[PDB]
Amino acid sequence: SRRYDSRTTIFSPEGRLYQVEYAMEAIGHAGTCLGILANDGVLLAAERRNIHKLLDEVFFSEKIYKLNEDMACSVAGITSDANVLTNELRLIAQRYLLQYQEPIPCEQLVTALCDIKQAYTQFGGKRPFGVSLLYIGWDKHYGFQLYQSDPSGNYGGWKATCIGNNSAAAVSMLKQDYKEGEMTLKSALALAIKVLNKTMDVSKLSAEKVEIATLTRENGKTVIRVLKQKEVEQLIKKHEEEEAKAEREK
Amino acid sequence: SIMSYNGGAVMAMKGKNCVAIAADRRFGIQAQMVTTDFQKIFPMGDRLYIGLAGLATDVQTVAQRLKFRLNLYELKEGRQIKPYTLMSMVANLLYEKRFGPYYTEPVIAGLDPKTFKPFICSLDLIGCPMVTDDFVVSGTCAEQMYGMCESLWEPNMDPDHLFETISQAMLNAVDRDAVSGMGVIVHIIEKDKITTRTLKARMD
Amino acid sequence: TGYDLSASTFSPDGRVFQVEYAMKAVENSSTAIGIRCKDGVVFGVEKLVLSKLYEEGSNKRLFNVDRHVGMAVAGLLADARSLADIAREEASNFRSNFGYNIPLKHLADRVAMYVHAYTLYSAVRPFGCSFMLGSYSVNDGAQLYMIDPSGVSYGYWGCAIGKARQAAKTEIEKLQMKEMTCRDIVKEVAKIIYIVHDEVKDKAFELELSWVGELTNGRHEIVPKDIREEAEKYAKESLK
Amino acid sequence: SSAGFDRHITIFSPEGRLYQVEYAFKAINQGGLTSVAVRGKDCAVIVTQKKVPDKLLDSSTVTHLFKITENIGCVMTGMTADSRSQVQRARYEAANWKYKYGYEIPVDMLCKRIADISQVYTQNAEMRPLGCCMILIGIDEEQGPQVYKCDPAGYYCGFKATAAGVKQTESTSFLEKKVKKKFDWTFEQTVETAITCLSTVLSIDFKPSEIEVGVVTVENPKFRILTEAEIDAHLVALAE
Amino acid sequence: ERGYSFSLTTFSPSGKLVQIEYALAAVAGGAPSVGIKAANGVVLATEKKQKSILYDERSVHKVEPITKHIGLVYSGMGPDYRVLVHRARKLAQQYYLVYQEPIPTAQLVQRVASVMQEYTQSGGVRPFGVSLLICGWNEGRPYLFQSDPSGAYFAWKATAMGKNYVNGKTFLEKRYNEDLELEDAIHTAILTLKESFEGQMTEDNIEVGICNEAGFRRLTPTEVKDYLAAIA
Amino acid sequence: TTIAGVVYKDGIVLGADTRATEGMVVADKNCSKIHFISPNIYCCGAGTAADTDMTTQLISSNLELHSLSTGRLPRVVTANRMLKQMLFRYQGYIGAALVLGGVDVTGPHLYSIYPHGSTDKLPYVTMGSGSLAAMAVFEDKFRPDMEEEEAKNLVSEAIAAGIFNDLGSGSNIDLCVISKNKLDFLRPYTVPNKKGTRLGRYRCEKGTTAVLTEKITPLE
Amino acid sequence: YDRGVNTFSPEGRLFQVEYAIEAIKLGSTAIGIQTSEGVCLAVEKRITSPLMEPSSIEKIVEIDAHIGCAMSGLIADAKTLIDKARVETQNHWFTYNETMTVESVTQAVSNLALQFGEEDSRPFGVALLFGGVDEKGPQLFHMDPSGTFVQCDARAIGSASEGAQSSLQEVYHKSMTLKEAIKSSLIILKQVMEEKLNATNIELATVQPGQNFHMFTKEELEEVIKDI
Amino acid sequence: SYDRAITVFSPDGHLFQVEYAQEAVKKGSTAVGVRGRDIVVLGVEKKSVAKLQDERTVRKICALDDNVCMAFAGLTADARIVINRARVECQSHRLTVEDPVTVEYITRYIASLKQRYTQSNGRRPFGISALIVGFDFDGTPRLYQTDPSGTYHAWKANAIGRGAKSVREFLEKNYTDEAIETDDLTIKLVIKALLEVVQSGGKNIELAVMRRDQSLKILNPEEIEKYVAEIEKEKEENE
Repeated sequence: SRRYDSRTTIFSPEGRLYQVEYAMEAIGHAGTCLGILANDGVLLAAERRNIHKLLDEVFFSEKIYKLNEDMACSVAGITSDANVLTNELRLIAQRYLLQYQEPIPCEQLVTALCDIKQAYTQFGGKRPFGVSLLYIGWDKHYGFQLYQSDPSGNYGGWKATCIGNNSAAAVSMLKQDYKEGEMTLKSALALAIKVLNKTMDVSKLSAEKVEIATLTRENGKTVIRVLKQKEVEQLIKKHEEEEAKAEREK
Repeated sequence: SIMSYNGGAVMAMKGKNCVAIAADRRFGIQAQMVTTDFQKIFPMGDRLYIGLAGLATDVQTVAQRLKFRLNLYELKEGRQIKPYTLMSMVANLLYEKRFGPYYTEPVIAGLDPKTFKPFICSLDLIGCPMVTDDFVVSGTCAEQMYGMCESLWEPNMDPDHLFETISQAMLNAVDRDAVSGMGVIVHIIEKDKITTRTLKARMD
Repeated sequence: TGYDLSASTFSPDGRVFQVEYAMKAVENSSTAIGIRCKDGVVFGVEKLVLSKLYEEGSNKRLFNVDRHVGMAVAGLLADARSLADIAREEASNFRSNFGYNIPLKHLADRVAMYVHAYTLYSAVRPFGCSFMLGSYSVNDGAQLYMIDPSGVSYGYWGCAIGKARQAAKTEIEKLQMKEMTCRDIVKEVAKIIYIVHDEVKDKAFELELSWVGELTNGRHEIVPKDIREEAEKYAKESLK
Repeated sequence: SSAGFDRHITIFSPEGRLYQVEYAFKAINQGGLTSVAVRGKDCAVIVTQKKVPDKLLDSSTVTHLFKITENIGCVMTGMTADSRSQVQRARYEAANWKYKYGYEIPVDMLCKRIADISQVYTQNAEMRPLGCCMILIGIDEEQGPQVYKCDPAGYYCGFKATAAGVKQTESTSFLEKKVKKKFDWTFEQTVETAITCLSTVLSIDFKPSEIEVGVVTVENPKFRILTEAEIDAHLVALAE
Repeated sequence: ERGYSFSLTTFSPSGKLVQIEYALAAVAGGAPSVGIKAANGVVLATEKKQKSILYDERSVHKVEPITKHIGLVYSGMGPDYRVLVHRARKLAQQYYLVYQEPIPTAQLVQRVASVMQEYTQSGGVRPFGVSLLICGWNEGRPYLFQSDPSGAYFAWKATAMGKNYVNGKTFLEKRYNEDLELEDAIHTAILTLKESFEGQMTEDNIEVGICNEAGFRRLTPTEVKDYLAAIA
Repeated sequence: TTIAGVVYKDGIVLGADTRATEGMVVADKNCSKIHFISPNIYCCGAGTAADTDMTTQLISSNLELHSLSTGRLPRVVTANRMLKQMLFRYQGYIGAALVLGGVDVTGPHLYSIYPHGSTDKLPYVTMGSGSLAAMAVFEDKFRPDMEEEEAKNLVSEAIAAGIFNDLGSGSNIDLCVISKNKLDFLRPYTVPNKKGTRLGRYRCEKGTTAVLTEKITPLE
Repeated sequence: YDRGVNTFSPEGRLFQVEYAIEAIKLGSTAIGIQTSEGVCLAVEKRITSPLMEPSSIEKIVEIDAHIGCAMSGLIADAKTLIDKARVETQNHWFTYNETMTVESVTQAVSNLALQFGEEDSRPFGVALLFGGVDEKGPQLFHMDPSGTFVQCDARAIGSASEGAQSSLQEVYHKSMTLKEAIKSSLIILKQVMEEKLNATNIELATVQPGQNFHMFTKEELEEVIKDI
Repeated sequence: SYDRAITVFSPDGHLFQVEYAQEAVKKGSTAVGVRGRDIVVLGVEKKSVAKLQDERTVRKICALDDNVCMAFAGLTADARIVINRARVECQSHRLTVEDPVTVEYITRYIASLKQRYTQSNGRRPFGISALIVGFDFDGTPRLYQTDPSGTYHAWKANAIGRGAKSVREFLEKNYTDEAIETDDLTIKLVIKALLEVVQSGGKNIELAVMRRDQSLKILNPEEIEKYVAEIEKEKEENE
């Protein structure tokens, strides 16, 4: 009965965590997201993995999961593994609100999910949650935030994040087009349009294959704008006119 | 009575195309008042309220418990909740404490989310629903509010006569009552907007 | 290789090698036979002296489970004691619940399910036992059952468990069952056990005989073997 | 195409198979035994032979026909312990049905519960999957007789005239050549076809002492096991 | 049951789940099916070949109702299929206990996908080799949901699963459009099932259930034998 | 509350009265004690309302589950067995005075359930607070194997006499008829009572009440 | 080649417990000596760095007011045993008004020296020297990972126990005195240690019927060392 | 649960997972810490920040009480768990006994948890090594370190992380009493030790101090720049 144990917890003679890295290299495939934390608002970007023509798109929602009133998350990795994680995460935020009757601060939410992941990285040898995922949100203490979960339980507050293996060069592009917080809510969207136009090798960015959702700050509302397709289309047309204007320098 | 520990009265009245719910403001221990700003009518989404009467512990507990389950439902399903669904949820939540019962009498008044159809119902302390067409009441001064609404109600009511009818009903049924008084808050809602008025009740 | 390890695994041709290896474990034991007559069941176990090794009265393989049921075990001994204790417990439950004597079919079926249930998994091993179960009742007659290491439990007139298994039933079948009272069958089993299993590897042996039927009025006990001493006076006359 | 441990436990291979249950489909084959069921107009017939090579062995305790309930009979193949344990599980759920639901269990629902339990033994990888094949027969009101079969893999089904065990590629070939050609179905058309199909597969033409015949009919819905004399009557009744 | 509590489903050095990929291959080796949503109802259609001419077609049922308004078919192994069918049955009645209203199909697929994914991770058990095709008429718009052994799910206008699912899929991409009726849905469904099946397709080789906004309906071999005039 | 049941020559006629009293005050003028169980079996409740409601919804869910698992029509004896086992398992704490009726393959079957778990098969039962008056009317004017309109008139007469006697009875009268094929279910069977039109229009005016603090919240 | 943890040997012993007896060997040395005047005891601290504060490393811990101890090698597993032994002696004085004698202490320890298992995990890796003065006079007691508990008159443990036991058998007899045994121990210490013996290397722990509690602060050790 | 023994002894007398989980500490960030006589100081090197993001979440130095301070190496998640449990434990001690929690108590708690953690059924050992700096009653500066075995072990200066042998060798040839004379000099001594460690550009040099009657002050990286500048000035003054 013990010669069938795969041992997904024990340290290898190399010096790393064997099963953890292989979860990370499971992250690296099938996905590419990012968001732009720049002032009054914050955004998310997402890539259609199943862009086949015979879907319904009747969910009113894709990769995003509006998990509270003021937080959603972009996902990458195994899907229903994350659907279980979204259910538990949402339930944690709602039991917090039950406990205090005040909305949930985004970092103790992130530490709650990260300690859930660490608890299945640490004892027993169970299959680890092979899901990295993003965070957008709002609080009473900092305004607008972004966070990057890892299968290990490690997190980090970023200002423009990275998940997918296709987007490491995107982070290089983010640094080569680094700004100091100027959220005209069109420059950051044009920047993200430029990034996903370059990084995916999908030629000329059909808007059905992408997804952008934002979160703006209203006094009593805190609306989350999972925006429609036409403004994305004219954003792409705006950006390709700006690329033609940019290559008038040659 | 444990029901007569803090007083309380909630009235809901169905109009023509709109619905009006009202309650009293007084909070205190049995003969001693404390404050005049105790909340008994809670918002559960848009154009749909709930009223709670009885012991204030179970009022706030069931309101927070219901808000918990309500937000979990509205996040698992992107749509907003139908009133029959809310009625069944409150019935199930109260019936989970069949032998550990809460001391409350919830009153639900809200509109249809698809049409402009009104809806009223009330429940008992164990989860007995009751849908009617005219009015439901809950609290200590039941018989007063029964007399008022069976005296003053008409079937097809413009919101002005609806407001004045529920106003006169609440004022007179509260003024005969002892332990429940100290102001009236009135929520009069419709398809377009939500109006909240407070009446000049006797502060005695 | 790999498929003889667990008690849960199958073979490329479809059998469990664990059960086979446990079956031929009981093959190394001495010899335990049993036979019924028309008003009783006679047991008998060949026990061997090496030189000293004990006292005439330890570890007797003829157990006694209920008031009218006893065991005639052969094989791994400690497992046979554990199985006798389980059978004792089951007859206790039946006597405590339904208020009358356990039918031998039900006792055998409960024991067979326990043996089969210990064969199903990898946490436990199969038993290394093969034993006999005899009975008598005024409304049921004589019943003789038999439980293998796998858990297949059905009935016989005569049987044999041990090394000499065919050569012990070669002359069981030369008996008859309608025409015999058990008092003949006592010296019959006695003379045949002295006949079989020659002096070759082991030198001294010793006989036990359990004995149930109508003559015991429904009781089960060991014979007064010293009384009538019926083996030896014909057994020394059985060498020619 | 094997990968990992797919030869040992119930996991998925590279070709999409699992090997334990398809080793268990020849776990029936070490029984060395053949079973035939027949369902016609308002009767339903089981036939299965015995194999008793011993003269010391009984005939009563060798019956594979197991009366499950007063309107349900069955027959078993495969290894014996799995069959008997499956029988007690079936009886326990039938009595559970009668306690919860009041009326008599339909033979379809019983096979559904047995199939689901066989899946549970198949579903987890750390419990052994019970290599026995189970045939059910039963009477239903407003439908007449029924014949059902439960597999080790957990797929129950039910059909007109069915056979499983050792030699049933040939038996199902004979029953394709026999029930598709417009035969009417009397009580003796069924009995004649049942004994003669096994008599043409094995080609023995034997005594009335080897086959057991379990019958049920809508004139007496009780399950019924035949006596040797009327078995002899049917046997010389097919002797033209 | 023994306390081992480890899961056999672990990540590859490449980062794959080899048992889930094998389960998907086990689904791909199963019986074909096709299911099409066409503006008013959803049509489900399977391919049910008996092994001999002895077998009866009134005992096993592929199209299986879950509520009075929700159909459910598969492409894989029946012995796992009925288990998770029964689980979905028991699951829908707790929802109807709580809310006293028929459960929506999205909520079914949430809970069934959660159960199946949970079952993929928990200890020492193999994943199900079953790909479902769930549908139902909830709140006017009908739906069509496919799941997979990985616990994921989707939403299709029309799809297929089983043998030569890519060939039937490429026929679906060419055949289907936005707007049809139930009859034209059955027409293209039997066309794409007759694309991949054997030559002799009768009233019993196939098994077809439909859906209405008036409710779920499971058709008979009578109307199936009606439709095999002017076949496909 | 006065419910009744009867078995005519083919099926079952059930009745009800829809006055839900709470103590001494009329709390409802239109309620529904005839509950759904199955397409062929219905049920009536009495005594504690929410206990009957939750119990009958649980048993209706379980029997819908069982019927969809089996693939055929439910049996009444199964409903009876589940109900008596549950109510005995609660030791008579749950008060649920039930009348159970349905048509099986065997035909019409009427059961009354007393809240400890004691059940009886009867051709006609009455349960509730005013059941005694309806049982009087039944024992006066019952004959075996009645026809349909005879049974409907009889049950209407019985519950009507219970309403003109009993104090916790009195509203509009519910009926339900179950056959092998035809299920009917009617909201007002016979409305015995009217109400006098108001004699003074006591209508208030637009502004007759002092208002202290307003709020407006627009919507979409 | 991983076998199950609870396997005997083909020879007969056990694997894991044998590996614990191997695991003792890497530990630091300790010497206790029974004398009729009282029990004396010594140990080596094995100081590694000057950054490493000297007085924090514990080797003699205090079981009771009259029961001493010394540990070896693995420290932390030993600390758990020390804690629980103290708890159980306190349960004995509480429920008995009296002093749990040192043998009963060590029986209470070696009842679960070997309870390592997977249900109801590894064997412990420390050898313990127990001293103290009960009613049977002075006592010196030596146990092991295997639970094989024995009385020793003057036991030496750990990494240099071969030459320590030999050269201890050279000097020992029955009628020794206290301070003679103290210097006779630390001679063996500065023959078996690796650094120069000074004020910070070793520490003593002596308990007497007269000197009632084990009391040993620093710098009497200086007066003892300079008498070499 | 998970009835297995993860950590088995070696054939030659080792624990594979305790000695080997020190490698994860050995392949983590470097961090030093000294005690002066009145002011305590610690800080981490090798933050290895990508120079362009937030930095308030990657803070490797935290506190459990107003009296006690943290540091660690190895992987960060196990440190997060141990710090959460340590906060709970120190506050629960404040629940009972009305003192501020002694540092020796919290180090014994952490090491005890770590050892009963290595002992238990199938729990993976913590691949961290903490530094627990605090100054309890009567102003006594003390600092202890942990180990994956669970051995609290009081030091006067630190040697963990990457290349800790080099750092302790610099502290070896730098054990001057006069280095612990001035508080500023002790801070500069930490800066010079961390300068005798990695690039030490003055970016990943995250340091926080406590003057034992105040709370922790995280320093703004301009004072540290002037500290490095005057250290370079003294290095030029050596010639």
